[PDB]
Amino acid sequence: ALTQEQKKELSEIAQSIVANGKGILAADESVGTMGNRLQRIKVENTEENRRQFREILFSVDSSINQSIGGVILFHETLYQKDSQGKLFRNILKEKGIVVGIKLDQGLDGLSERCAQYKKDGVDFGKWRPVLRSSLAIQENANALARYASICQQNGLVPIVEPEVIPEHCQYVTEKVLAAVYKALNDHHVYLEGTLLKPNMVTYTPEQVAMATVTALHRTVPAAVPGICFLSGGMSEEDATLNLNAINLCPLPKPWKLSFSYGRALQASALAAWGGKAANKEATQEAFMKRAMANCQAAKGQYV
Amino acid sequence: FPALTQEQKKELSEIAQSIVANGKGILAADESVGTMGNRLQRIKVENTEENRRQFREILFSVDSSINQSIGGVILFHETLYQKDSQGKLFRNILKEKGIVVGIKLDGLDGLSERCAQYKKDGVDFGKWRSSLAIQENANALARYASICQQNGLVPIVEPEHCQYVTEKVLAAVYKALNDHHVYLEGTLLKPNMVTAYTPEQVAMATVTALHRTVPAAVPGICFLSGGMSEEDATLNLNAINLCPLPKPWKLSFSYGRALQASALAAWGGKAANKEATQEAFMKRAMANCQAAKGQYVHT
Repeated sequence: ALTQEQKKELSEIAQSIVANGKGILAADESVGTMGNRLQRIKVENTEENRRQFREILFSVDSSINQSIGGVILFHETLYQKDSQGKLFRNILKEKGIVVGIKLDQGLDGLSERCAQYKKDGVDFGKWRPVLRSSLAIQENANALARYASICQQNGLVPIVEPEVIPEHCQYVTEKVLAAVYKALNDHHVYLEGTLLKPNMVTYTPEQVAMATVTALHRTVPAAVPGICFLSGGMSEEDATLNLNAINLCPLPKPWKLSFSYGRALQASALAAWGGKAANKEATQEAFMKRAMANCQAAKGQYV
Repeated sequence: FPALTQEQKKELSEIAQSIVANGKGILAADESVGTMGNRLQRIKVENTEENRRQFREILFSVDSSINQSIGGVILFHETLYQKDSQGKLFRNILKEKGIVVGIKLDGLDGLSERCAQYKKDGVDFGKWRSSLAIQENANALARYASICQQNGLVPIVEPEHCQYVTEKVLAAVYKALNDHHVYLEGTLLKPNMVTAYTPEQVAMATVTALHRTVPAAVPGICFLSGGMSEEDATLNLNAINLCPLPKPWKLSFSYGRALQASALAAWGGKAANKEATQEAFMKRAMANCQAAKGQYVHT
C-alpha cells in the first residue's frame, strides 16, 4: 500500500518522535475537558484562556525540543495563534517538535480530512476506541487497523491507542493487543511507520512495569519503533517512576519505551499558571520539570 | 484458567534458552525411515536399521567438544531407543555429552500421553509440521503447542514475495498461539528462511519479516536449511545475524542436510572412515555455531 518513499517519511517521523528518550505531549484536550482542567484552578473555559495556557507551553525555551518529540493538538488549538499572530503550528515546526492531530469511530471522510492536516503542519494522527468482548475487540481492532492504513496513504504516522481503561489487566492487555497487531498485519499496515500508545498495565512501579513489558514483548513486534505510554490518571511522579521502572525491567524490549502524556506534564504547570499571565515563568518551569523528568524515565536514568 | 504453573514455565523456558544459549544450534537426527535411506542411498548404502544406527552412533559420539556448538539434537522415534555399539543409550550418550534431546512427533491425535512418555524417557522438547489453509495449520500448530507444554516438553513451532507470505503465515501462527494461551517464552520457532540474492538480502528480507511478526518472548529462531548447500546455510544464518534490524531473539539453526551432507559423504558406509565422518560433521557443527553468532569468516 506504499512506495519506499512514503515509508521512508512515515518511519523517519515515527522514530524522530521518540529519537532520544524524547516523548509526546497531549495538547488535544477536548473543549469540555480543558474546562474541567482549567476549572480546578478557576479559569474560564474560553478559547482565549486555552490559547493562552498553550501559548505558554509552546513558548518555553527551545531546549524543550529535547524532552519532547511531538505534540498532539485539538483541532481548534492547531489553528490558534500566539500573541504575535504566529501559528502555534509553526512555532513547534521550528524547534523540532512534530505536530499531531486528535482525529478520534470517525472512519468516514478521514482521508481527505487527513491529507488536509498533513499539509497544514501535522504529520501524525491519534485515534481512540475504549476497552475495559469478542465482537468489540475484533471491531475496535480491525477498526484501528483500518484507520491506520489510511494515514499511510496521507503521509501521516498513526499512533494506535488500544487503551484498556481502569495482573488480571495483563491477560486482557495481551489479548487486546494481540488482536490489534494481528488486525494491522491484515490490512497490510506499515508497522515500521507506526507507533503504539498502550495503557500502562496497572503494585510497585517495578511490578507495574514488569507485567507491562512481559505483555508488550509478548505481543508488540520489533518493527514498531516506539511505545509511548499514556499516563491516564497517574500522578506526575508515578507516571515517571513507572516509565522509568518499565525501562529498567529485565525483559527484552526491542522498542523505544516512551511517554505520551497530558495530565502528567501539565497538572503542575497548569496549577502554577492559574490564569494569571503574570505566572508565565512559573508555569513554564513546572512544565520544564515534568518534560525533563520523563525524558529521563524514557532512558531509565530518572531517580 | 492458565495452561501452566510458575514452575512448569521455569522448566520450559530453562530448556528453550538452554538450547540456543551461546550461539548453539539444533541437530536433526530425526530423518524418517524412508528419508534416511535416500540419504544413505547417495553414499550408496542399504536402508538397514543398523546402517542407520551406526552413522548416527558416529555423530552422537563425536568429540565431547561438540557440546559447544549443539544445545539440542532432535530424534526419530526408533533412534531414541537405539544403543551405541556399547549397549549404551544414545538417549543418555547425548544427555551426558551436555546436549538436550528432542523427539519428532510427526497426527494431532492423542499426542499428550504420547509426549508424557517421551518426557519421562529423556526428551524435553519436540517437533511437528489461502486464508483457510493458514488458519487451520495455525490453530493446528497451536494445539501441538499447548499439549507439549502440558507435558514438560517445548513446542518447536515449525511453520511452512515469499516475504509477504512468510509474514502473513507467521502473523497467523503467533496469533493462533496467543489464543490457546501458549507460553511463548517456553517455545521456539523453526521458520524456513525467507528466500526466493546475497546472504545480505536473503537475510535482510528474512529478519524484517520475523521482527515484524515473531514476538520478543520467543527466545529463539533456529532456521531450517531445507536445500541450502552447507556453505549457504552458514552464510545466510551468519548474514541474518549481521542484518541491521532489531532481533530480540537468538537466531539459530536447526539443520539436517546442512550438517550431514559432508559427514555422511565421508562415511559412505565404511565404518573405517569414522574419523573422517566425525570431522566433516565437526566442521559444519562449529561453522554454524559461528553463523549463530555472526562470527563466521568465510575463506
